[PDB]
Amino acid sequence: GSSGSSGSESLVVCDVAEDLVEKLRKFRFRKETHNAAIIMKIDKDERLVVLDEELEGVSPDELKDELPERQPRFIVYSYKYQHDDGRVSYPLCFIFSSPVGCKPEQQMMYAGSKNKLVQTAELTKVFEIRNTEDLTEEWLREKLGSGPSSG
Repeated sequence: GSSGSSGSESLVVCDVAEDLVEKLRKFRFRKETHNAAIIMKIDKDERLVVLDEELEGVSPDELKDELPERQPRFIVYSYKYQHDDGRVSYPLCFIFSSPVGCKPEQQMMYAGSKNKLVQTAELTKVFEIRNTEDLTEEWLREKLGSGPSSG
């Protein structure tokens, strides 16, 4: 199909609900050992990012399952990067689950809104997947291994 779409110049940003933020804050300063996953979504009337659900001791391969494969959703997972020496830390990263089968009118909302989130949860690593399926164990260590670069 040879279509030359132009598109509209307008972004839809929102704020993070205190009810959710609180959770994000703890995530980083979590006193647990197992893994975790915090999902977030935006409403049409609430026009504010609220807590969707909280997962515990989950995996990067099973988490994607609890995520939509048609619409973009927010999910904050914390992988476990073990170090040969013996020490192991859980680096908090933001996985922007955006299914290719999603519409642009929505991508703009979650897109502009996402950024803000990365600031609320104080996340340094931010990865995005074109399909919830991609979100897997291997793919996980992949992002932590080779992330963004400056130049």
